[PDB]
Amino acid sequence: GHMSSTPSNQNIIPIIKKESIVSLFEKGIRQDGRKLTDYRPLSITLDYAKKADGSALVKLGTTMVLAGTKLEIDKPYEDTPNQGNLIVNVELLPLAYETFEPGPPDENAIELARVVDRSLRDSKALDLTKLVIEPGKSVWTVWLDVYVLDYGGNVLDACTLASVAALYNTKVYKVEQHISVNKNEVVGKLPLNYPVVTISVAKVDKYLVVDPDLDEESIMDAKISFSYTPDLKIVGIQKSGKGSMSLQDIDQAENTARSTAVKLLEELKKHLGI
Amino acid sequence: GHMSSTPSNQNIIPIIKKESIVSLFEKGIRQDGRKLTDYRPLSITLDYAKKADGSALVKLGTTMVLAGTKLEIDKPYEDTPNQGNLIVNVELLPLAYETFEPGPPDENAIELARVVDRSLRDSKALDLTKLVIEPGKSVWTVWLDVYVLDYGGNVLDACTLASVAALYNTKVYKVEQHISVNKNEVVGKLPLNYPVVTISVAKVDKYLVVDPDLDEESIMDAKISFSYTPDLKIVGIQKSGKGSMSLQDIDQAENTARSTAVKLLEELKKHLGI
Amino acid sequence: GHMSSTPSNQNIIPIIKKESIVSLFEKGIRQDGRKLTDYRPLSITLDYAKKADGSALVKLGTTMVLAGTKLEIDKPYEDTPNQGNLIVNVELLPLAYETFEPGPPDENAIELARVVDRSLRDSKALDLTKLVIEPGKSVWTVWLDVYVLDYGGNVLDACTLASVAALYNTKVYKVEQHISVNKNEVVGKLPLNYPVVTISVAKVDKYLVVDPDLDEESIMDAKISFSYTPDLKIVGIQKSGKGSMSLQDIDQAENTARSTAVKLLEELKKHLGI
Amino acid sequence: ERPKLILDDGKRTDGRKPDELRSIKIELGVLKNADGSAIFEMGNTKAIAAVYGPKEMHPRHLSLPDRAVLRVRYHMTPFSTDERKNPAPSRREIELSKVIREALESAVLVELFPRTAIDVFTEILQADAGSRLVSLMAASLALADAGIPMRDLIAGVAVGKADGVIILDLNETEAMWGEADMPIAMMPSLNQVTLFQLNGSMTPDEFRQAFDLAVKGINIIYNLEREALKSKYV
Amino acid sequence: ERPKLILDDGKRTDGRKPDELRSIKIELGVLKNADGSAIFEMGNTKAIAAVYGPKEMHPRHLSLPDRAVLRVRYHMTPFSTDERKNPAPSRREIELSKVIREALESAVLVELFPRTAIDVFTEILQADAGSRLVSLMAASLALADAGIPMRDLIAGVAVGKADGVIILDLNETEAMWGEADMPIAMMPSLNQVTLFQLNGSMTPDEFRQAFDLAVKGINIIYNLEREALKSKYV
Amino acid sequence: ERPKLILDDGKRTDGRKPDELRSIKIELGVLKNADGSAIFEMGNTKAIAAVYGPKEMHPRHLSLPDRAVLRVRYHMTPFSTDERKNPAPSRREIELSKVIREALESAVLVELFPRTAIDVFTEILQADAGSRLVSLMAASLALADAGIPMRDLIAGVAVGKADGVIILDLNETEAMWGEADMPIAMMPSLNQVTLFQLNGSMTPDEFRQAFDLAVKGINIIYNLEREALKSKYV
Amino acid sequence: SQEIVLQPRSIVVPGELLAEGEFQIPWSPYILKINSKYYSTVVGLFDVKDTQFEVIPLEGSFYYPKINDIVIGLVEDVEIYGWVVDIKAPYKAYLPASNLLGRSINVGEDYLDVGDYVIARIENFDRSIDPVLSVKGKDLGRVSNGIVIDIMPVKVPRVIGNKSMYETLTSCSIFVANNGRIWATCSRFSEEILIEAIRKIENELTDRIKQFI
Amino acid sequence: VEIYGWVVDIKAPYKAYLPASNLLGRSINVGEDYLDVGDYVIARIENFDRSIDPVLSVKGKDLGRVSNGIVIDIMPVKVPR
RNA sequence: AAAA
RNA sequence: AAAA
RNA sequence: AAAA
Ligand code: NA
Ligand code: NA
Ligand code: NA
Repeated sequence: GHMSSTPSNQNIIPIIKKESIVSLFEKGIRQDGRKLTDYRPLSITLDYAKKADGSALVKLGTTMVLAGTKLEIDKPYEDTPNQGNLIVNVELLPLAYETFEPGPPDENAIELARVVDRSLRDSKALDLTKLVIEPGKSVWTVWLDVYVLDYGGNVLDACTLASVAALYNTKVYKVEQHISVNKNEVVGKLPLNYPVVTISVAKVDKYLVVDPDLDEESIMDAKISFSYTPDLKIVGIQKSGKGSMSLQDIDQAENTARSTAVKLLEELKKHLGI
Repeated sequence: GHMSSTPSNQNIIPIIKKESIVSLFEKGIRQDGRKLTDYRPLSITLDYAKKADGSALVKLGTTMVLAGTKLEIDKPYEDTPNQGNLIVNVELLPLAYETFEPGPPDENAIELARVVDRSLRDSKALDLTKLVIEPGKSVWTVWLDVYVLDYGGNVLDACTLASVAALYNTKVYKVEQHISVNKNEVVGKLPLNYPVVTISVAKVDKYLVVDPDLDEESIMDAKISFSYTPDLKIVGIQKSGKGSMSLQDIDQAENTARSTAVKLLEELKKHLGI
Repeated sequence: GHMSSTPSNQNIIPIIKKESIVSLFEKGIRQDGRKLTDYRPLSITLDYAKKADGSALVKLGTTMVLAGTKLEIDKPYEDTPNQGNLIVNVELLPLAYETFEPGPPDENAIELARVVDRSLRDSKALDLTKLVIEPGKSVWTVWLDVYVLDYGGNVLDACTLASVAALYNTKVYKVEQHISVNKNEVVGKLPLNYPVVTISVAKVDKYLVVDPDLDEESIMDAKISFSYTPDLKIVGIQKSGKGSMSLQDIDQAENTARSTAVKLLEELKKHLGI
Repeated sequence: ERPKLILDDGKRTDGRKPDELRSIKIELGVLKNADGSAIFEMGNTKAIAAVYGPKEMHPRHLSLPDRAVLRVRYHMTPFSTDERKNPAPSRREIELSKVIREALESAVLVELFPRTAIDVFTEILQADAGSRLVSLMAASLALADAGIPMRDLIAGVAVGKADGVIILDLNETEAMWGEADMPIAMMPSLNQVTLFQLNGSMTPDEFRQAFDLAVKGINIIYNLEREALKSKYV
Repeated sequence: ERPKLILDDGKRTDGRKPDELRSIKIELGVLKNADGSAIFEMGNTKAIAAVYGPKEMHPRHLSLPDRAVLRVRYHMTPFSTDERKNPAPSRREIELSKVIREALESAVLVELFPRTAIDVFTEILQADAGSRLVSLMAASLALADAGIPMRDLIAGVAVGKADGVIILDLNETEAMWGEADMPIAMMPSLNQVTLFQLNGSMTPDEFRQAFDLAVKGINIIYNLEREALKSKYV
Repeated sequence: ERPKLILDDGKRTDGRKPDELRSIKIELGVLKNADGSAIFEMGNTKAIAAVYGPKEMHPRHLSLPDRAVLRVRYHMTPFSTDERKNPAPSRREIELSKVIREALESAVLVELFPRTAIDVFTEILQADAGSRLVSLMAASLALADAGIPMRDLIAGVAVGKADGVIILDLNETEAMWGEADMPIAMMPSLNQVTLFQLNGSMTPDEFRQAFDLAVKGINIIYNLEREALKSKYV
Repeated sequence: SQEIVLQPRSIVVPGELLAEGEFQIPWSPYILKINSKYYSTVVGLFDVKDTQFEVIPLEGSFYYPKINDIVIGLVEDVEIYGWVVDIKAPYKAYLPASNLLGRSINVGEDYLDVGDYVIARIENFDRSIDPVLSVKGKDLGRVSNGIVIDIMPVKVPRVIGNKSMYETLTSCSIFVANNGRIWATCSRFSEEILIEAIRKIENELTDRIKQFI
Repeated sequence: VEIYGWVVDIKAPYKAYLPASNLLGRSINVGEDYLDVGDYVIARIENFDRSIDPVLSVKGKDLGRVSNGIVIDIMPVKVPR
């Protein structure tokens, strides 16, 4: 049992503060001096968690996310006997924000894990049929755990970047028949078709904003996230937040999102080596 | 960990209201104009939940209960290698009454599931040895889920009626060896020996009342439920509520319960086709 | 999710009461008239729980603990294919103290179970490789459940005494191949190398005290527990409580603990028959 | 991906044209004890909702000083599906409870009742695709039936692509085996989207065609919600 | 259903006549820290209970304005049974916590202490049938020992049918393999039943014989509870 | 017990002498949103901590009238270890949350802020032995970085015996296969021990040698914590 | 024997010995006196006013309520007879409606609400109560115009000086609450003084910095 | 310790209250902070009934804080014996 | 379960 | 885990 | 799941 409730004690942001953040909106710039369509400074650090099979630490403005993978050997699901498994988790650590207490993932962490999961799974970036070992009897389970360490706005996009990066960074080990795993011997990297990005666009007033910071997220009517592969197919969409959005709003947001993705994808590819 | 506590914020029913409900008791009638020994209008709707293997929607006065079954294939319990399984659950949905919040079954839902379970199991209405497929290695598990949608008094009896009806309504599918289930091919109905009824008798003051409504349940000293098979063996008894009952009280209640069951059983048989 | 917090509504013990308990400290005696280095009256009752495979009821002053074992047959852990299993649980029943409400073990019960577990496991008193049946495929799992019934100070030591006693008291049954357990036929006792004791030493002011009662535990700066085998090897140490301890404090405590253990071990051996 | 979803006659597995809805059935005031109730059926997808009218939220530090708090539950019964679903809330059910709640948040004039809670409980009795939307619409109607003021009703429908054809109001087969599946909900009179998700994949152009087809389907559904509500009085 | 429960000598598997009780042993004030304590043994069935005297219930919205709230826990230790029981509360244990609580609710003069809670914790240390009743009686005695006023003590015993014979105070074998098993508890001086359940099956006549045998057994137990309590003072 | 932990050259599996530490690296103010933050690395053991400064604790019956309440979480990420750890708190993690909390309780001048809570969240990102201590030290530094007054910093190191040799700051291999493993933490300037445990076994003499080696290692670590903190200002 | 151990102006740290012996120092949360030793409790800066010493904290997001301090608060709630106010401390502050109204609350009455800033003074506070605020002062009460910058409360005296730092800045019309918050009204480009505050928390001079920017 | 008084354990089902105004014989002054946790206080019950918790009063001779001596606890039911 |  |  |  459990239900979703309207969040109560949130980041109450003063009236004057709102009025100011718009102000610069008229002129196409934000508090930090960026254009309504820019992402913040991006930083990616691979193999950051040394005992992960693959990891990436992602700094996006003040938002900070650490994605790590562990590969295990398993029986496959009966509904998918010719495919490895992908399991995505996101923890919003009480370390990220003053109001995140500890415990099992709230609807927020779960929604995050599921949106990333879908973007990954529905893009076919990770071909699960490639993770089979002896079909029907044993496959690889890719565990992707995503840890938000600093909550500074646009957590979803950063989780996606971190996830993709950790996957590309994943070392795979030789399997031995007798079926064990020799972790002394790396025999490759997880096979990915391509990267994927999620691009979140907040609606703040009459304005659409890419990659909202914390202050902006706390005054936004709603936001909408679009996931893209390099050929710029749409591979996931998710509206969130309490406000609604007009039809034209969503149309303009995807157009803007997609345009932003082109750049974000090049940037991500640079960081990943690909 | 967990403990049972005396319920706090309950349906506080005004003094004047109590005094009125008795009033008509002296003359052998209740608020709704029925005799101390009548059941309310009964309605049963089979195959109501289309994706259930068997279902029945039960309207008893304003109380509304939906029972559904799903059959699965399983290994048998080691303590019962020559028998299928029966698993009964009851949810008291927050939809039934203003004071039922969501979550895992409280003592009430659990007590309900267990009383129905016993009545079913101890009556031998469902012969579990009939649900075997290859003895010791595979049997049918009958999942009976019971959902109270409208809480209007005498929930237990209605759950029992719904349960029996859903069981009689259960479609069974052809099993294929290779051992799968072909759900394209119904090959029969769950085999039942007979129906069963539970008859709840509330003690309200100097009075015994069959099939209490909501108002009556909220002023009753206690209640006592007796389960019967068609030969009118007693196959389950459960006293509940905070009040006690004299020895003669219980004696007169079973006599009254049993008398009521005769009619209820005929009625149920009419609805079930049998 | 979950975190450790400083306990709030505890046994608030009046100022005057503290001042008194020290008083007699200057002269080497306590409230109950014992010397800073004495244990309270000890009582052990074996086979106390008749349906346990082995049990011991332990009365230490007013503190009361009941340890019981059940043996089962299992597959071994993969990290230990040539060894039986030991699983230790401690419940601090709401029956022990007014402020212990029911539920899953709090950090206290868990910490207790783990300290006993370690003392048992790290002493090698119970050789787990002796509990194998057919190596790699089936071993004995020793379930040790420890129930604190009366919380009167120094619960840890009493849990250890009870645990050891219950183990020594454990009956083992004949196994039958076909692999069943014939509980009609006891074929021996769990094989133990030797007993083990834990000796808790509280720091109260300038004073070190063996086997603190309830009042003393509620004014102690911290405590430190040392586990010994008969050869007086140290096989477990645990500091607990909010206060710190000087290096000399800990040095003197082990010296005192070890000295006490000699006596406690003889006493325990007397009770166990060994 | 395996079954043929569009047949040589150019129709769907249930005989529908790509621009055709499943039949709809609505019932109001079904639960005597709830302040508001509704059953919404869309083909084989069945949902019921109960609303428990604005009431002071006890905590009360969970309450809001300026508005009411919506509490919403999306849940599927164990027998609502082909194989029995465990009754414990899945990750999916948790997500959808939030998505549905957030949809309602744009509709329900919550500031009328500060410091209160309004409880919305929806159960999926039959799940043949689109249940989050059917659950949403039931909830919307139950609120209407409970007399809780709102900006508008919420209408919703899932669009998708199957075998390269953009299609309206997917049945379960189309959801499982199709290329994309995109539930959309609006307050149609205000032109406002309240629920928007896509799983699967589409070109940006497919997305725009699919979205335009969704609106047309939503207007038909909306008219129905409106009549349903007016029915007993007319 | 398999073992012979009544032997050719007409006695039971433990040698008892059908109208004979298992031996009883009671102990009071066993726990120094509890406001009230008791151990009740009935043959091989052993239970201990602790009571924590009326105390203001913190919540406090869980409290009652007119009376005290009873909080009760029935729980079996892992080693109380033949095979180790998991310590997590079973459905059965939850049911029995409620049934036992409701039994006590008719005994304990709760209106003396409004806005309070009285905690009753009972543990089953040895389970050879009838433990809910042994747990109940322990609880009753622990309340008495704690000086919490009551209408009466509660005495209880299970009756059943085995191989067609109505029998008194079933051992575990009779419960598992017998035809019916019917625990009954009363406040005997007031002629009031507090706990009543049947599992298995009986004709209405068997039910009446069984019930009459239960009362006679309960009177013997009641006398014992009464002496037990009076013992230390006499 | 199987691998050789001390080689014929008398050194350890990582080449260290028995009295040598793993390399240490500290970082402060890493999390913008926390009142205090730190990363502590000790060889391959990595931890991060965030502190959320004294704030009125809501309950408030959990608060203390005279002092602040410390709330502390020790937790290991699933990928912090060789095989994936389930993220649900283990018994071990629960114990260590308490042991670490109690260590801090002797350091943090809590009576300055009665009725408040101070939250300390530490995550293990890489676990190669000694993480409870690395977690502790991170926490200590995060408190320092947050300006929460303290008596002293906390320094800690595990000592052990491997193949009969007393050794300083064990790597994971030494912990798994060694004879004893004894984490110790102090407020070194005050000569006070805050965390003390031993698992494995030692003679009383070994215990005293091991303990003396631990202090010497702790003084080196302490100096580092002190410089780390002073670094940005100098 | 009486002696100070550290060179003044030193970088001090929790656990660090400052001086030995018997001094007569006003109790302070940043210094701990253990018998005849005195240690720092925080990352801070050692200092010696005349013959007394003190540790100046370099860290801390929190303000500590002092009776009669002037602070700028953020209304976070509305109670039946008053407002709950966030003055950036461990404890929340209260504002009695009677204080703001100078009279009792009238039947059916409903000045300040959530998201409002309020310059106020602390009329009441001690170890045993939450801070009560008062707006019955000149220039106190609701904040209409201007902006508000947040900074570490421990940094307020560094933005002040011998009133020095303040003068520099307004060359812009600012007000610096003890709260660790600063009211300002400048136009929007001039406002970018904000960047110069950030650099002060970044270096506990800037004159040059603002002439060129 | 509450804002205008003390919470007191008089060994009953209900906790007792002690108004600061009663102990002080006047209102509480601005910034003021006599009795604290662990203190014993001999007092009389100025108010109590089925519907309220006991309020204590120290405005009596020999009432108030307990400085010297000891305190023994016993069963209230044993006092007349 | 224990070990990290 | 994902899908309903 | 049921039985203790
Ligand atoms: Na949710
Ligand atoms: Na219960
Ligand atoms: Na813990």
